[PDB]
Amino acid sequence: SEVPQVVSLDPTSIPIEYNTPIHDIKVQVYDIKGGCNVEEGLTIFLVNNPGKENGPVKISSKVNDKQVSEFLKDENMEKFNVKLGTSKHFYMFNDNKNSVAVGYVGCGSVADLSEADMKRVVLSLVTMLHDNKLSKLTVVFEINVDKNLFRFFLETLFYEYMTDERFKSTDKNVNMEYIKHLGVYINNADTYKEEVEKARVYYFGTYYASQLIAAPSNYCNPVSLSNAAVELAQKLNLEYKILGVKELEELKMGAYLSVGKGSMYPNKFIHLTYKSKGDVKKKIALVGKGITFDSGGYNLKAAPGSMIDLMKFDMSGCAAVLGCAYCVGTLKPENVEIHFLSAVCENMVSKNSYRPGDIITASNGKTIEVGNTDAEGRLTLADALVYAEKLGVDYIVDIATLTGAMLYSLGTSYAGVFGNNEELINKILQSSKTSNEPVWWLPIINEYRATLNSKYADINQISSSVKASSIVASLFLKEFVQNTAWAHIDIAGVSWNFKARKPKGFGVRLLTEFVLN
Amino acid sequence: ASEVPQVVSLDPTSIPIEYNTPIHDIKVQVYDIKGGCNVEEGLTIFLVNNPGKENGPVKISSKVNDKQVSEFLKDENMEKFNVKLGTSKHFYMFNDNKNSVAVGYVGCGSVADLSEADMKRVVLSLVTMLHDNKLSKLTVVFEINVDKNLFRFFLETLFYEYMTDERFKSNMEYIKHLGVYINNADTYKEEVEKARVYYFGTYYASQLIAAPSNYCNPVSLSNAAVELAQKLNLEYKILGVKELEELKMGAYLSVGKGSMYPNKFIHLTYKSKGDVKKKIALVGKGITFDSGGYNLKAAPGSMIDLMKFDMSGCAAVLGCAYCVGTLKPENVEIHFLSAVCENMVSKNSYRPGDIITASNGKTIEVGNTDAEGRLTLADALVYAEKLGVDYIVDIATLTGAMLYSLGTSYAGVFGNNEELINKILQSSKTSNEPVWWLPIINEYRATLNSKYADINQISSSVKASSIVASLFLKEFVQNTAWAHIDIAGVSWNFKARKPKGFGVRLLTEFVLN
Amino acid sequence: ASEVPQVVSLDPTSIPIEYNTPIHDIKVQVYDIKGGCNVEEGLTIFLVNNPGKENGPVKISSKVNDKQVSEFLKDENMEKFNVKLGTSKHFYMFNDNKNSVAVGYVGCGSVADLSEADMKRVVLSLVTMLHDNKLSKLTVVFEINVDKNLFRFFLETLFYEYMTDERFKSTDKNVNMEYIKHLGVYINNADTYKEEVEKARVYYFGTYYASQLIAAPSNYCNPVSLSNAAVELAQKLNLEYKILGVKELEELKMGAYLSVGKGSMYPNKFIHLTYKSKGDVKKKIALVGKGITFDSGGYNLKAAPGSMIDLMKFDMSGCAAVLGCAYCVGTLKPENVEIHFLSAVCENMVSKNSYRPGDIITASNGKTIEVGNTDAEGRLTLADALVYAEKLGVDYIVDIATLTGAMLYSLGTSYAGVFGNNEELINKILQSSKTSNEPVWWLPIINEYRATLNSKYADINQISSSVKASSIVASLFLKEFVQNTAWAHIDIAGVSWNFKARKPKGFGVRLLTEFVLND
Ligand SMILES: CC(C)(C)C(=O)N[C@@H](C(=O)NO)c1ccc(-c2ccsc2)cc1
Ligand SMILES: CC(C)(C)C(=O)N[C@@H](C(=O)NO)c1ccc(-c2ccsc2)cc1
Ligand SMILES: CC(C)(C)C(=O)N[C@@H](C(=O)NO)c1ccc(-c2ccsc2)cc1
Ligand SMILES: [Zn+2]
Ligand SMILES: [Zn+2]
Ligand SMILES: [Zn+2]
Ligand SMILES: [Zn+2]
Ligand SMILES: [Zn+2]
Ligand SMILES: [Zn+2]
Repeated sequence: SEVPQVVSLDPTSIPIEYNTPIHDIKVQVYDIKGGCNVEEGLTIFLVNNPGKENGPVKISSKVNDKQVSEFLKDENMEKFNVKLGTSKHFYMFNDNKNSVAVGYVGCGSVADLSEADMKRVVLSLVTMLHDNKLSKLTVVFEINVDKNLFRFFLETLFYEYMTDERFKSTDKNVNMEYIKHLGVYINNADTYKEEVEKARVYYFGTYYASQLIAAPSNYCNPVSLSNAAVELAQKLNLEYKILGVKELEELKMGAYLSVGKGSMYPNKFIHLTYKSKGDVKKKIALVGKGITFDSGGYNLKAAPGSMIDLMKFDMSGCAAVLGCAYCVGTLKPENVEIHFLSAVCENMVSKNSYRPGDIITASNGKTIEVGNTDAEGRLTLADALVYAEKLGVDYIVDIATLTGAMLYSLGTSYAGVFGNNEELINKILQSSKTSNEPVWWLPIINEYRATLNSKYADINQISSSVKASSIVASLFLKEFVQNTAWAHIDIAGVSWNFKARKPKGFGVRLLTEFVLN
Repeated sequence: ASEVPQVVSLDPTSIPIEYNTPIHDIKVQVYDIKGGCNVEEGLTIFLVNNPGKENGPVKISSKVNDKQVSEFLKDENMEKFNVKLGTSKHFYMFNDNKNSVAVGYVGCGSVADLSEADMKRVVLSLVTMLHDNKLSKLTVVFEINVDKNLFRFFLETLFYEYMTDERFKSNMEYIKHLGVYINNADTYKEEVEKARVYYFGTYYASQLIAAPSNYCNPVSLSNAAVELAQKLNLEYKILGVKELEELKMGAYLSVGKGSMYPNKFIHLTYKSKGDVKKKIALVGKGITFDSGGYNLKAAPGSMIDLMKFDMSGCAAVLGCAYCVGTLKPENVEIHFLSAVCENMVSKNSYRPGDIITASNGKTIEVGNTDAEGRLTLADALVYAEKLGVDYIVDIATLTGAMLYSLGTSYAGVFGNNEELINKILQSSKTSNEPVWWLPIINEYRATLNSKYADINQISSSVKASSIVASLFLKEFVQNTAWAHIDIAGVSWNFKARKPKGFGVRLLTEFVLN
Repeated sequence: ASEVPQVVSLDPTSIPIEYNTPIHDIKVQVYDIKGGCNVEEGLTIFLVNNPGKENGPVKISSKVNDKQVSEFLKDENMEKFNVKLGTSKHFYMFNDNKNSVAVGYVGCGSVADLSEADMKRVVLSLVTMLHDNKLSKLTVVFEINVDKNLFRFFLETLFYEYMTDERFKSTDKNVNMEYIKHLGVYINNADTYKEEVEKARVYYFGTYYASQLIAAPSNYCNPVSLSNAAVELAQKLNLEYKILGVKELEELKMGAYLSVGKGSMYPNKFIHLTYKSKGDVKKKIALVGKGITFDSGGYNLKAAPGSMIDLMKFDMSGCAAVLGCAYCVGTLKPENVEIHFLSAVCENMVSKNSYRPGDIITASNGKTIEVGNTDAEGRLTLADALVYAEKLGVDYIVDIATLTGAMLYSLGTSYAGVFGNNEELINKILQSSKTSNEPVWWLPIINEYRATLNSKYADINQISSSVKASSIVASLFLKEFVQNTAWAHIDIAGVSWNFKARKPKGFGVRLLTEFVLND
């Protein structure tokens, strides 16, 4: 629990915001058939025009105000169009002779919006929220969205609206004011009301993950991260267990322990557990890669394009699992038992570091020839997977920033899923659809297995020949699951939002939807 | 035929092609294994596995009609050997009639069902024995389980790997007979002559790919296509620069500008005798050498000495033309297309930054002259859609990034129509040429928005270049089902230093079934 | 024996060493061909060639004491097979006693004088016949002309290549691992070749022992665990031994060697083994091996493409060769000679405690050295070892080291390079290269390059500025630490590791031993 320091100025904990401004927003949902009351703050209409590309804007909703209705006549709205992402502000007086702000956001010509489309809309909406001190936002849905897309709108709204200022000091935004009320007008609102607080849960789980990832490696280290996981578990009444080095040694986790050797921080294996009250139908282990900083070790990330300064993100997998733990522990699903696992450590350069060429022994007794110390993720998951299987679960799903090759195969939008079981894979893909976090199925090609044959050890860590890293890595991991349905989600490409310079918190909602449904 | 230009009189003016191979002279018999085996001639090899027992002992179950070989095959002798996938042994001995025979086995592992990767290992081990064999007959006994497709794969692979390409050259002899013992022999007999056709289609494509760029150029390759068309009685047409200019194929012609060889657009057509119920266009990338242009392949690992293989897509299509023109399917009309050129460095070459206009009217800003494949394909695809076909399938050594996604075994397929993709995937299964469905991610499309042209050729940032390329090609197919097979990673067999002729059997199964 | 420091309790604390190998269980019998060949159980392989006629037909000229086998192996039956170098075939037949026997041949080409490289091709073919076949015996019939040395080389290579290192296998041990118990050899003038058999078995293990050390990863083979293994070897051979630690190294003022090791968690250990004859000593020799148990490069980290930092466990190959030579010498026990076996062992790591590029360090002979590259550490450790060596007062100093990557561009992977300050000694190394069949080539120490080692602040630069001819410059540097003693330097950076087979060669063991013995 005691975070070691080099100097007294070194942080001893991760700053974490639980009570966010988003949580102080009173969210009300009304049915659109009763007409919209425009009284205060900003009222935004979500409007589209099916068929006609860049077609005119029309407000079909009934507006419980004479003046505002007249303003929003088709004659006045004709000049503006519905191009996806477009937004305009309006200013007028209502029946009460009060000034009020109104606007709209263009949702395009398609009848149904995709994942990227809805995010575009939310991002336009957020630009209306920034640099404008408002106390209330009202959103009127004049497009068709199902419950999962509606929930996604809210989660995305909350996430993008929220600004992380934990590490700001002399440069806090002096104009940072959040709305206190959120009104939503939608058709058949009763069915959507339950999606509100689910979205706020999904929002924080994601933002919590984001907070851990964005936290630099001097704040977020194996000790502080495991201390944080404990605190979360305590707040959620989850059972928790943190495995220290001596316990890890008894479990003979040589692959995991070797990776952490060069670090000033002791390895910490995180093990949280949720169990439903009553009969457990499904037991699930979620495994997240928890490298708090990845320098590459003696295979130092020195080559152009290696992006060593991003490598605080190499615990994004762990963060996803902890975010999921928040969501699951909050929403309390029935008939499941969930283990949240992460072999957390740091990959550093030291006199004590493991070397290229070292042969190390995993907890399942397999000897491993280390070909590249910067392929340290699969080493820690190997021992984590053996641990997961010993729990006697039905499903093991690991999530990890494992291979840079994902940027060349799927890019920055879709994560890859590999596995040994088609049913689990389809459950993952299904959860991908309902969580609106895109995943694509990639193959474990067995012809490459021979390239992991070692002359001296039981198996090679990395291949040579084969340059298909994501597949070879999946081949390696498969060797540490003997007979359990297993899947592997490589989020190396999608975890960090390069354009926005922040984490996505990718995987929290995906893993939660998998566990819940 | 066109006169291929020369720099010096020693420059070759055609691609040497072998049509009649020793493989075609092999007489193939298929016997049912239930009746026991005859072993009086040549080389006999047993395909053996041991389920459950990894690297377990060899055990031969078949009864053989020779006492001398029966003693050799007894369990106490054979258990000295093991069934590790690819492991083989063979011994020479006299049989009952005092004739010299050779007897052995190839291990097939401990898994009862072989993948095509496993089967290729087995065949390779077999071929190695054949390359040191002078006997006239090989007999293969399947003490394993294979379905009709995998058995046809076994024969195709055997024929292909057995054959050695000696065209450019200035201990063994080819067998005259092949015997097969296998359960339910009658139902496999129809796969033999299909395997012999698939073999040559694959091997012919292989000859074109392996043909160096001084032998195989746009003129000589198009000449060969014509000669293939003439032998198969296919309709054919070669479009030269003048008619390509009139068709306004600015993208295609821009790539060729810097070459001493004029661009040649290959168009072969197979039309069935009966009514036509499906029209297909098959499009193959045909770069006879890819230097990279002014974006020269100079970086470490760019493997410029390999780039004679950049017309592998074209070879696959032409090899498919052979199989289709030979097997003569019904109710179908197939167009075999290839915009052939050479990508070179010259005073006349297209430049990075040049804005060029495709035949469909779109202007393209060239960001990288080494992304030349998609430019040629763009005009090819515009040509194909004007034919009014139900399906357009293109196949191309398009993006090196395939090595980082699927690697050297699996090709990637992208497309705009789920039905066509599933048909490709189904064809991958029955042809045993592995292919994986990859996505065309629409969120990346914005990276192709040019400041000045209608569209960018490449992205500046995206990194997912195989998908970005697919998005580029997609822009030139307006309302036809279209799929794109990227064979950049799978075309060349790096370990064996030769082509695979990948795609011939895949495409043929697609049009046949 | 020192205690090996651990970071975690799962860190290994010794090198696993296999002394009693299955090769040592093989009984070898040598017969004269004049008596005829008996063919029974196991595998009987004829080594045949056909002079002049490339890929000519196989002919078996040896007498075979079996009518059935003789009939099978008659000219008319063999002419369908050819003698292409490396070709092999298996035969099956019943002999005069109605027992089934296995026979065959390995083609030895169309040249009567087989080179050491072509002989390795023959042995590898023969080994492929041994693998995946549970045999109790192998018989070899030499129908080619080989001298005593090449015959011994055949046996050494057979033993070495047949052997399979499974020390680090856990779940992936080969279940079908079974070795012959008997080896028969038929050859003309057999009584003259018999003396080579045990010599070959000794040379095999000396070579195989070195290979085990080299192949051992750096978490197993570190300076403490390696010096410990040297102690154990000396104890089994009754060699004198002394392991010098940091304290005594400091007293001896070995600043160059010590600075290399500063960055490691493992303390420096200087190995000193000694063999002395019971007879009057007539010549004294020191053998010096480079002993970097892992070479990360230091602050000049190996991060450049093609630097193969994952191979860097090999960087104690020189030390391994010397220790392998110690085994052979302590076993064969040469007379009238005193041999010192030396290695300044350490690990070149990156650390707050590491030595830095630009550092100026003082060697044990008082020479100050300016460090231009932390990855040029071998010659620093050797500098102090060479000074130490000459203080012993010996006749010859020979060092062996994986020193410079440039060797791959000069001699490649087959020939080692030898440099020196004495012609007579160099000729003897070249002579031992011939009689051991470990290829070495004489390379010059070009004095004109010496000026590029002129330091502005120190007495001498570690590395050159101009040059690029690293192997020669490094030799120039080393020469500065040998005042008045015959000295030779064997660079084995190119030949140490077998890249195709992914294993060490144990190169240098036989070479050094032949050098010790043949004088
Ligand atoms: C360096 C290589 C090819 C071995 C690799 O795949 N590295 C992983 C890694 O360091 N795993 O521990 C890697 C490299 C880069 C990234 C990455 C992802 C988004 S930007 C950089 C992610 C993983
Ligand atoms: C260099 C880049 C990213 C533009 C690319 O994908 N180039 C293609 C190409 O030259 N298309 O015309 C490319 C690069 C390398 C290969 C390749 C495949 C196996 S080895 C090299 C294949 C295609
Ligand atoms: C790079 C240079 C010139 C300093 C050099 O010779 N380096 C040595 C070395 O690191 N000595 O400590 C070196 C580099 C590479 C090799 C090598 C040999 C086979 S693969 C790499 C061997 C020695
Ligand atoms: Zn890494
Ligand atoms: Zn990592
Ligand atoms: Zn190109
Ligand atoms: Zn190309
Ligand atoms: Zn070095
Ligand atoms: Zn070194």
